[PDB]
Amino acid sequence: DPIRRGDVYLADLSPVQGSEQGGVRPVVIIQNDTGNKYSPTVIVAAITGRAKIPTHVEIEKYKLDKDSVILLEQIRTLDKKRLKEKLTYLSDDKMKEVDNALMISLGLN
Amino acid sequence: DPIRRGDVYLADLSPVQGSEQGGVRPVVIIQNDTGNKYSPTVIVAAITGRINKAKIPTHVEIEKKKYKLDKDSVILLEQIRTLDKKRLKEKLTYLSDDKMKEVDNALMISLGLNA
Repeated sequence: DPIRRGDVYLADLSPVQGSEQGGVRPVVIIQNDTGNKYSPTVIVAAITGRAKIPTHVEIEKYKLDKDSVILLEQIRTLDKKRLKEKLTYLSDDKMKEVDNALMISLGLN
Repeated sequence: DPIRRGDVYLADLSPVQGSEQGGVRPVVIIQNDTGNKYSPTVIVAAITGRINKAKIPTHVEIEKKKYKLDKDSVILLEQIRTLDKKRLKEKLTYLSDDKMKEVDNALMISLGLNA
């Protein structure tokens, strides 16, 4: 498996345009778990290889090829078919950080 | 002129896959205005023609009369994405403060946030 918020998957994000984050990489699920259970789509934030940016969350400890960063300014809705290997899932504390970054990114406060 | 949260732009979402919303269509800007000013990208939510009355927590309806829209429409806060600004075409309108509050609420729900 069931897809859950906080899970990290591999996903082919290509193709992309301009300054969009592309290439088959890791992403973290940020959609609520009702949508994750039933809907054909999920919402994710891009993760990339590694400053102090309010919309960025660092992740060391997570089965990752390198020290990475979650980009909360880089988010999108993907068909579940795009999801490949499940890698890990983030701690409750790290998800609190993601939640904070996401609020700032989307001007939610 | 500047791109502002709550603005509605016509935008090119193609190409996409499966149930991802594609096509050239209205989107609403949901990124904060610091990003909208300085960043090469914006984050938006897709808007589609209202195909049926339905009470969906992640959906927010828009009045065709109230705004400059071809049809009665609905904002899909489960269909969002980060777009290079070059994908934005014409600025169509912008949403009221009250309508934007509904959007923020639908967005909190969609993204499993609560406050």
